[PDB]
Formats: sequence, C-alpha cells, structure tokens
Amino acid sequence: MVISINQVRQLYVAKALKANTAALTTAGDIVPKADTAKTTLYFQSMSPAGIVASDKINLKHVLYAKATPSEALAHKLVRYSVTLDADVSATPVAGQNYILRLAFRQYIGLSEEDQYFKYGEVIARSGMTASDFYKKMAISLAKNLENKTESTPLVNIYLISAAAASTDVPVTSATKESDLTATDYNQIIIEETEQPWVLGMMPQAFIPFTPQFLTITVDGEDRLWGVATVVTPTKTVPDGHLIADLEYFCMGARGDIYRGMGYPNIIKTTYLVDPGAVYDVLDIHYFYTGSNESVQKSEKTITLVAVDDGSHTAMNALIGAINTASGLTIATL
Amino acid sequence: MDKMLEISEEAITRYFTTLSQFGYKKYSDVDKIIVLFFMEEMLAGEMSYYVTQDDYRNIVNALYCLAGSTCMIDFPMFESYDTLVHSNNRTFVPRITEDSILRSTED
Amino acid sequence: MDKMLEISEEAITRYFTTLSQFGYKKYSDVDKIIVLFFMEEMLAGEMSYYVTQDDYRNIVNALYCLAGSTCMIDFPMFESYDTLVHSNNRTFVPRITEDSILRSTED
Amino acid sequence: MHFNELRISQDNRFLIIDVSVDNQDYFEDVLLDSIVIDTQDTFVMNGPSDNPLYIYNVEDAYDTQQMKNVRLELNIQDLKVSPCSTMFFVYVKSKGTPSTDTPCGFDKDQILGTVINLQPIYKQTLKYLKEVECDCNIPKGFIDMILKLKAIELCVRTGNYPQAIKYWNKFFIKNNC
Amino acid sequence: MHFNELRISQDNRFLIIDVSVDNQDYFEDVLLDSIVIDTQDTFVMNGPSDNPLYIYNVEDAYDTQQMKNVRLELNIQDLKVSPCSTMFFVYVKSKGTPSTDTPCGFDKDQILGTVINLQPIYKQTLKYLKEVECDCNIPKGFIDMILKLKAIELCVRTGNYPQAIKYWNKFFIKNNCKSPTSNCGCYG
Amino acid sequence: MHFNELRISQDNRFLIIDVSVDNQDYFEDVLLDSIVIDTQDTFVMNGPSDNPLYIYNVEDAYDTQQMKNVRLELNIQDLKVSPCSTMFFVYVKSKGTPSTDTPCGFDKDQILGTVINLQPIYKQTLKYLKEVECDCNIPKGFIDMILKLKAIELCVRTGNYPQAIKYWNKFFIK
Amino acid sequence: MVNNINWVKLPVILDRLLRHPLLTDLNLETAIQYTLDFISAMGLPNVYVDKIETIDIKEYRGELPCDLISINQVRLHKNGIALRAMTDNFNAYPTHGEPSFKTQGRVIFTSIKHEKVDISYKAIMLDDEGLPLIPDNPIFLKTLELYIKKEWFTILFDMGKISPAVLNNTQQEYAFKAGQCNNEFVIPSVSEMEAITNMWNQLIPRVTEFRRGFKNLGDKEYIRVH
Amino acid sequence: MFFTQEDYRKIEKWLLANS
Amino acid sequence: MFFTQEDYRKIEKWLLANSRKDTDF
Amino acid sequence: MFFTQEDYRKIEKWLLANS
Amino acid sequence: MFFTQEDYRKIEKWLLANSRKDTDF
Amino acid sequence: MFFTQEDYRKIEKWLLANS
Amino acid sequence: MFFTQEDYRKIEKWLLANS
Repeated sequence: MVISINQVRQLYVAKALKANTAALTTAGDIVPKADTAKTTLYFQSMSPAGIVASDKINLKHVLYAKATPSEALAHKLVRYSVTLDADVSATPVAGQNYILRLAFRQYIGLSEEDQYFKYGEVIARSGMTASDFYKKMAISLAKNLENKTESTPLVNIYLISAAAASTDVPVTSATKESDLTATDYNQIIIEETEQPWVLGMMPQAFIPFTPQFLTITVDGEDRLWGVATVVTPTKTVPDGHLIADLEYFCMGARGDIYRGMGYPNIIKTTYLVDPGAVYDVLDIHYFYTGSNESVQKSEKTITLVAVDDGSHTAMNALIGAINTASGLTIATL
Repeated sequence: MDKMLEISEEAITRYFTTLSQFGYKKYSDVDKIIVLFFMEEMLAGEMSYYVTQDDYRNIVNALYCLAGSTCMIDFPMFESYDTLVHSNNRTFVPRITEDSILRSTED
Repeated sequence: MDKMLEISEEAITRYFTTLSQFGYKKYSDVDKIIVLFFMEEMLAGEMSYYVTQDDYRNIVNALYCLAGSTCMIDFPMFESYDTLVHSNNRTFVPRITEDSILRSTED
Repeated sequence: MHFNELRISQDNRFLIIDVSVDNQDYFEDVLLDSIVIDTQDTFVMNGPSDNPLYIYNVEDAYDTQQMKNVRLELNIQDLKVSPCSTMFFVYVKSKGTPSTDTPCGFDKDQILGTVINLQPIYKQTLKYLKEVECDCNIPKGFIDMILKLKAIELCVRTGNYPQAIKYWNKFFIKNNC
Repeated sequence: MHFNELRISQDNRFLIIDVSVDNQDYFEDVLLDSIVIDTQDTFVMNGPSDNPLYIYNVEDAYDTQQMKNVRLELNIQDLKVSPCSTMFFVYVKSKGTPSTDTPCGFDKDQILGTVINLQPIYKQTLKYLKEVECDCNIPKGFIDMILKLKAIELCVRTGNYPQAIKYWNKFFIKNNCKSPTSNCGCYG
Repeated sequence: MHFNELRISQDNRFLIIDVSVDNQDYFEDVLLDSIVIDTQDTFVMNGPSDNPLYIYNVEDAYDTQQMKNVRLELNIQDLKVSPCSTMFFVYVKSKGTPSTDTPCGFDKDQILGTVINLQPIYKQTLKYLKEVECDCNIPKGFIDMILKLKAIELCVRTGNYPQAIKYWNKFFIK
Repeated sequence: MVNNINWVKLPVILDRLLRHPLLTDLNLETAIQYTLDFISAMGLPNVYVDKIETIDIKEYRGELPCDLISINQVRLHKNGIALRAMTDNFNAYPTHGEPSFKTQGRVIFTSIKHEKVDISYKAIMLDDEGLPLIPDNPIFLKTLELYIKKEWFTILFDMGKISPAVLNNTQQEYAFKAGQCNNEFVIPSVSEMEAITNMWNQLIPRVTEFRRGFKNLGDKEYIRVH
Repeated sequence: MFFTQEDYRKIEKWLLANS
Repeated sequence: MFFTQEDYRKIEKWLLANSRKDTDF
Repeated sequence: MFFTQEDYRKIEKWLLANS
Repeated sequence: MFFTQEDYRKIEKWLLANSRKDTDF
Repeated sequence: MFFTQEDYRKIEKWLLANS
Repeated sequence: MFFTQEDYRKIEKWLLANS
C-alpha cells in the first residue's frame, strides 16, 4: 500500500530484544540505545545483512510516542439482520414477488460511483411460514453471491435459528433445502468478507453493501417489504496484512525506492514480518531543529512493530526498555 | 408560614428596643422593616391565593436579601441534619472469601 | 496522616495564644492557617479517594511552602538516621598475605 | 429516618442514594414512602416542588423489612442534568405512624439531603496548590474559595438553602469535571 | 468499640447517646459495663471524675446483643444543666476480655466522646456570614468563628481536652438558646 | 537494621549498597526483604513510590545467615540516570517479627539512606579555593554553597526530604 | 527618576522621628495617617504600583478593582483601542462613535454595552501586614520626617508648647526638602531622556500614541536615505 | 405552612376524584 | 405532615369558590 | 409539596366532620 | 507497617464500591 | 498514615487475585 | 507505598475478621 508521511516514516521490526550491542545475532532484533545524559535515543537493529541503526531521536524534540495494540488495528466485519417487517405482514402473502437487492458501492474501483447490485428473490406461497421463507431466501442469495463463478468474494450470508439464536449456520451455493432442518429461522445475517491481498500490490480494502428491499403490494399499497438493521460485528480481520504492506512501504526510505521495477536487475530486500501474525505498533514522532535563526521544523517518525501474543508481552518489554534508556513516558498498552 | 410572623415580631421588637436605647434608626433600615411586615401581611391574608410556586420562589429569594442586611432582620434557622459531604457508615461483610465473576461479593 | 493533625493543632493553638498575648495576627498568616487546616480536612475526609501519587507529591511540595513561612507553622521533624555522607565501618581481613591474579582478597 | 450514604459516584456517572429507617423500638411501624430529587432550579422551601427531576415510589420495586432499607444508583445522564454543575436535593418520606412513646422531636416524617460533586473543588484546590508551589505565595482566590465553601456549608447545616443556591450559582457554577 | 450517634437534639431536650461494640469476631466476650456522663466543670485528666453528672450501669437490665448495643436519651432538664453552655464527656466502660491475637491498641477498654451544641455557634456565625459576599474586605468575623470552632474540634480529636475546656470557656460558655418548652408541642 | 556503607563509587560508575541487620539478640528472626531505589523525581513521603527506579528482592540471589547481610553494586548507567545530578533514596525492608522483649521504638521494618555524588561538590570547592588564592578574598558563592549544603544536611537529618529536593534542584543542578 | 524605589517598612520613619525628644509620642497609627497624607500631597507616580486588570462591562457599567487609586488608561480587550474621557451628558440614556469612559467610585461608566476592557491602574505597594510600604530614598524619608515633625509642631504651637521660631524653622526646612523630593522623583533618568528625545525630535510628528498604550511614545523616528 | 395555588389544585382535584 | 386550624380554613375558603347551593342550579 | 395520601385522608376527615 | 482501625475503615469504604449483594445479580 | 488511589488499586487487585 | 506480603495478610485477616 501507499500511505501518507509526515516527511518520513521509518519502520523497524522488533522480533527480539537483546539489551546490548554485542548480542545482536538473529535478524530482526532490536536494542534501544541511549546515553546517560538523556539527549539522544536511537535504535540499533540486526538487518538480514548487517547491523543497522535508526535516526538519532533528539529526546527533547519529541511530539508524541504512543503505542497502539493489535485489536485497535483490526477491521470489524459489519453485519445486517434482514427480517420480515411485521407491521406490513407477519407472514408472507401468497401472491407477491419478494426481492432483496444488495447495493455494493466500491465494487472494482475506489469510488462510490463504481457500484454493484446483486439480488435474491423468492415467490411466496400459501402455507409458507416465516421460517420456510428465510430458508428459501438464503439459498437464493447463496446461489447469487456465494457461487463459484463470482470474480470477487462479496459477502458471507448465514441463517439464525430461534432455538440457538447466536450460532451461525452458513449457506453456500451447494446447500440444499433438506440440509437446513429447522422450523424456527427468524433472520438472515449478511456479513462482509475479507478481500484478497497480494503483498504491496493489492492492499487490504473492502467492499461495503446495504441491503435494500422491493415492494410487496399487501393491500393495494406498494409497502416496502422488509427492515435491515445493522448488528454488532463478530468476526475481525487481523493486523497481519496491514503491517506487512506497511513494512513493504517504509523499507523504501532505507533501501531501494523501486522494489521490482525491471526484472533482471533488482535489489531484493529480505523482509522480516510474517503476514499471518498479528502485531503491535509504537510510533515515535519527533522533529529536527537547527540551533540558529532556522528554528523551522523537519518532522520525522520511527515506527516499531512487535508481535502480539494476546497478553501484549513482546511489546510491553519493548516499551519498558525505551522508558528507562531514554526517559520517556510511553503508556504501556 | 408561621415563621414570617416570628421574624417580623423580632424585627419590630428590636426596632423599638433601639429607639428606646437610642433615638434613631436608619430609615434605609426602616424601609427593610416596612417591606418585611408588608410581605408578612400579604402572605397571611386573602392575598395569598394568587401565589404560584414561581411566585413563592421569587418572594423567598427577594426576602433573603433582607436576611443579614440589618441587625433587626436575622438569618432564620431551620431544623436540618444534612451537609455538602455526607458520611459513609456502610459496613463491609465478605462472604466465604467469594469473589464474583469480576467484582467482590458481600451479604 | 496523623501529622497534619499535629501541625494544625499546633498552628491554631499558637494563633490563639498570640491573640491572647497580643490582639492582632497578620491576616497574611491567617491565610496560611486557613490553607493548612483546609488541606488537612481535605486529606482526612471523603475526598482522600481522588488523590494519585503525583497529586500527593504536589500537595506535599506545596504544603512545604508553608513550613517556615510563619512561627505558627514549623518544619516537621521525622525519625531519620541518614545523611548526605555516610560512615564506612567495613573492616579489612586478608587471607595469609595472599592476593588474586590482580588484586587483594579477604575472608 | 437517616441517610446511609449520599454521594455522586467517583466515576461521575451515578447519583447514589442509600436510605434506612432508624432502628428504634418505636419505629417498627415506620417504613419508607418515596424519593424526590430536586435541583437548584426547581427547589422550593416548603417540601418538594412540583415538576420534580425524579420521583421514585418504593412499593414498585419490592413485591416488610425490605421497605425499611432502600438503595438507588441513578444514572445522572438519564436525568438530563450536568453532574458537575447541579445541586441535587433528595427528599424522603415515611408513610408510617410511630408509637405513642415516641420522644418529643423524633417524629419527623420528612428528611432532606444535599448533594454536590466534589471533583471540581478538588481540581481547583490542586490548581491553587500548583500556583502556591511557585514562589510560595497563597492566591487570594484560594482563600476566597475556601471561605465561600464554608459559607455554603453553614447555610446548608442551618437549613438556609435558598441563599446556598445563590452562593453556589454565583460563585461555583462554572466547573470543569 | 465505637460511637454510632453522639448528638444533642436540636430542640435542646435530649443528649442522644448510641454506642455499640465493634462487630469483629474477637469482640464477643467484651460487653458494656457502664456509661458515665461528665461535664467541663467536673473533668479529670484520666478516667471519669469521682463526682460525675450521671451514671448508668448496663448490666442492670436484660442479661447478649442487647448489651452489645446501648442507647440513652437523657432529658437535659433532669440533669439540671444548660444544653448550650455545657460540653459533655461521655465515658463508656467495657466489661470483658478481647480474644488474643488482636492487633494491640484495638483492645482499649475505655472510649471517650465529646458533645457540644453547634446550633448557637451557627447562630453566631450567621451574623458574619454575609461578610463572605463583600469584596475588598477580609471576612474577619467569619474567619474568627471558623477558627474558634476548629480549635475545639482539633483539641478534641487530638486528645488535648484541657485546652479544649480553656477554649470552650473563653469562647462559647456564654452561649444563649431557647430552653426546651417542657409542655410538649403538637406537630408532625 | 542499619547501613554498613552507602556510597557512590569513586569511578562514578557504581552505586554501592551494603546493608546489614543489627547484631542484637532479638533480630534473630528478622531478615532482609528488598531494596527499592528512588530518585528526586519519584520520591513519596509514604514509603517507596510506584514505578520505582530499581526494585531488588533478596531471595533471588541466594539459594539463613547469608540473607542477613547483602551487598549490591549497581552500574548507574544501566539505571539510565545521571550519576552526577541524581539523588538516590535507598529503602530496605525486613519481613520478620522481632521477639517480645524489644525495647519500644526499635522495632521498625524500614529505613532510608540518601545518596549524592561528592565529586561535583569537590570540584566546586577547588574552584572557589583557586579564586581565593587570587587576592585572598572569599567569594560569596563559596559561602552560599557551604550554607546551602548545610541546609540540605539539616533537611536530610530531620527527614524533610521535599524541601531538601527543592534546594537540590534549585541550587546544585540548575 | 534616576534612583530606584527600594521598598522598606513604615517604622523606618519612626526609627528617625523618635530621635527627637519632642516627637516621642508618635506611633505607627500616626505614622500611617501622615504618611498617606504625604504620599497624596506629593502625588509622585513612581511611588505607586503599576497594575493591569481586565473587567467585563454589563451595560455601560463595570465593577472596578479594590485597590485602584488612578487609571493610566482604559482600552478594549479585543481591539486594543484606548478609551478617552466621556464628555457626553446622556451616555446610557436613550431618546424616543469613538468609545469613552468615566470613573467615580467602584463603577466605571463606559460607552459600550457588553465588552471586556483592560485597565492599567496604579495602587499602593503593601507590606506583609496590610499597611503602606514606603521608598527608602533618604530624601523621601527626610521629607516625610519633616512633614510629620511639622504637623506635630503645628499642633504643639497651637497649644503654645513650641516657640514660633521653632515652627518657622521646621516649615522652612520642610518646604526646601519638599521641593528637593519633588524634583528627585520627577527629573528623568538617562534612559527616560532617550524616550523624551525620541518623542521630541520628529521630522514627521507622531500624534497618535494615545490609541496605543503610549507604547511608541519613545521610539526613534528613522528617516530613509534617498 | 404555606399553600400555593398548585396545592389547592391538587387538593380540590383529588377530592373530586374521590366523589 | 401536621395541619392546624388556619390551614383548614384556607382550604375551605378555596373550596367555597367552586361550589354552589342547590338553589343555584 | 407532595401531599401523600394520608394528608388527603386528613383533609377528607376534617371536611366531612361538619358535613 | 502497622494499620489502625481508621485505615481499615478506608479500605472498607473503597472495597464496598466494587462489591454488591446477591440481590444485585 | 495515608493512602492514594493506587494503593487501593493494589490492595483490591491483590484481594481478587486470591479469591 | 510498597506493600509487603505480611501487610496483605494483615488486611485479609482483618477483613475476614468480620466474616
């Protein structure tokens, strides 16, 4: 991905902490070095082909140094409870055509003028209850939105029984009428899904949707058919794909600005992040000032990234070694 | 009310006590005495039936400008047992050292 | 604390002792007495639950401005056995006139 | 009757009322009736005002010693008032006839409890102490605030609530917390 | 042991006493022996005086939680003292032995509590209340009354009782109030 | 419980702490518990503060009379503080009940010892003496330094550490 | 003023008066009164403390600080434009321009309804006790001593307890030292004479330093070279 | 004791409610 | 809460305003 | 004022007395 | 490190805010 | 003796840890 | 503060004192 910078953004991966210069053996370690007169902080790392350093943070020229956890950088997948509107008709009437329209807004482009509209349709009959109707529409949407021919994963749809009321039964384009054996289906939850990600070229972005309904003419009136209420999210998209494209961008300052442009001839930078691991981020934003008439500021930042294991163990040790060496009060997350 | 009567009786008694010891009271203070007993007369007669609660609020807040204005009118004392910082006499009675799922637990 | 109590009692007792001997105390020092006992009741009441350790630092470092300000308030004395330069009572006991590869040795 | 605890919660989100009836051998027949909340805008001297902030009836909660103890945690933001800049007045009523051996003066059915938020005063004291830490001089505003608080305390303890409202609204109304 | 309610009724009739042993499980065998009421004019440094104002032995009653909590509601007219110009010392004597392992200093057999009528003092303070409003002047009377009260409070809670009587005699012994109307009143 | 030597090394690289328990017969049950280091920034009157500079627990070193005596030598640069402009407060604790025959006031679990670097003071005295050599006049800064040092001594021995830090920060740092 | 106003407490004058056996019944109570009388009769502006304090105007009226004795200027808090004396006889009175003000007691009558105004005013330097604090200039001390001496000798001479020649000598000495003190506290310093010079020599006169707070009364007037 | 108009409204209305 | 005679007199004087006699129908 | 129910009953009782 | 009854009272008043009874479940 | 907020936090957390 | 363990034991001892 391509992000905006405050005149630079440099990233260093904290795969291990070693506390001294002569202990840097594995690639990806970190030692926060500072002198006893608290005037300069800098970070020595073990790059995969040598020891590198950071830029020399003037500790009085710091603006903020705040460390952010792994759950504050995870995208929540929004849901939609699609139900029958009881004030129009509690049970589906036996003549009208019941159509649900899903309105996507960033289907291939980035704009909200690049839209997409997928549908689901049921013709309601006599003797068809509310539960037998939701059994007929989750199959109709899974044969539209979750088929094996669609070019992109758009949404994920589930049904909810009234006995369970929390666990999702997934419906895909192979599920039949006889697989779902429940007489108490009361909603159809449509959930956003994770779009594909190729490192640095196809970043983590999503396709949003809004379920919209057609009319059933219940009594000589074109009443809207349903109501779609947004539920609280349950599934998260983890932080591995964001930091892997964030390290892929920030290596371009200390290294090659191209990454593969021209392929007999690249300088192949070896990366340290795993895209299947969740990470914590500490971003120290400092600046530069000449001690003269030019007191004008040149803003910088150094982003450190450490692995999250659930209890924030690898980042809380990284914050404390910066706290005592440099004398800054970074809040332990 | 039954208290405006007491305040007025005290005020005029003090007024004539001063006129007994001295022969002079400030007429700027006699004006406050006059306001006080006029209000006492009006609220304790056939004119109180026009009084709303907003009128009562305004009347009380106007009368309390007279409270410590002179020696004759004095701040009334009412029966009260409260304060801006109340006491905490609740007792702690733990049960079988039992923490709840998150909070502690008593009887 | 149990000591803000003692300081406040001493300060107000000295205040009233001066008002017994003389008939005047500087109101610039009555201000300090007011601040002192207001702080002590602040810290010995229901408002002692809102204080962090940074707030404790600030409160102590602000109260120490009142320490030698007037005769009513004095510098409190605590039980201390320290000093800026300490005494070295360690003893020297080498082993049969021996040394290490570089230096001396003891028991 | 009497108050067990009457404060605003330390999180500045709840107004806690805990009432109990006196344990006396002549107060068995006395129960609790209702809780009425008033602010400095609606307060009137003669009992609770009309259009009160929050009326509470105790027989709704319970389905007899349960009636003699009541506790509440009223979310202040549901009352639609500022927890910093409000002076809550809590009235309580008995609904009960004490025994005939009641000593003179104890058969008071109604009580009253005043409530203020102490955080703003605490922060003001910390600001003034920080000013004191520089150059060891006491701001006159600090002594003024202390004595104004003492004035409001005297007014409340003496029952002179209207002038207490006057002092509060004039002096302490603009509070950050 | 501790005090639950130590107060004089605002109608200037009743010196209300309500003492109860502390509820911890070392204080079963400790009971209440007697209640001794003493005044500023008959005070002694240690323990109650040999000429108290009123004595009340608890054990001359039902003989166990009824002992552990006691309440007295003395009429002050019977004691033949002024409710407002009198400062009372309430001594409560314990009967028993606390069980061992208690932290020391909790096993205090005697407890003392001071009582005063603040209503006349508030009457005096209300006179100088309005000096708080006026700016450009120090509210000298308000500060003086606040310090007068605080001296007695401080000297009581520190145990410096003799100076507390000295201050009380200097300041508030000439307090005046409306004596309770012996014929009771109709109200409710 | 007392201090044997509480000094900053002459090389300005180690902070020497050598604690011991008193030899009298009724501290036989009493041991040494922990060592907590605070500076002029993190001190609080009521014992050691939160987020201290350096905590030490003495069971960790050993594997009982060895626990009655302890010696530490902390590389000051590892503590990330300035050895020249830092005033260290060294707490110690006991974790032990003395006998029932103790004379009153002697049973105290905690002690405290203040530490500073005497090298800058020595250099200032040498500079002022050099000034005195020229024309044999006493600079007033020298007398001010002497009296302010005596003021900090009095504050330390009376336990008035807040005003002690105030004087230190105001005069011997800035 | 060439010299500086180093402050000392009032009984420094009683140090000096009571050398005279005929002034031994003077007290701090008398010293305070006669010192305030001398401060006012001399009217020296260097003896007062320059203070600035902002107030709000409710409706053509504002509350005045407690210690105010004189107002150097009044200006609008947002614009900074200074105010002038109000010549208008019907300011806040309607029927059926440039802002101004007027001050009598604790009230300032401005011509603006609702605005905040900055007042640069003069007060008295006080002591730790709420008492006046006097300069230690020995000219000022000697003149105040002679003032108090002259008043006390006038009283004694009205009684007939002082020879008229004694009072005449005292009045003569006090008159000369009053002139001396007046000149001492008024004559500009060298740094003040630079301000006066910059004000005086102006090829293009500057006549609008009242709008500002007389900030640029003393700036030099630099002409470009052509 | 002092009644406002609203007190009289309450009393009279509640009496008619019980008649 | 206790009512005395004059409160009752005020209550009756208020209620008399609303009511009439039989002859007034 | 609130006029809890027994106050209304007192008012009824008094009024109904000379009824 | 000795605690008096008052310190325990402060501990009680702090802990009471965090705990509730059976009825409050 | 005196407590701050943090002291109470430590005490209550240590209580809950062992309950 | 820096509480020792034995102080915590004292606290729970005195809290379960009213058990």
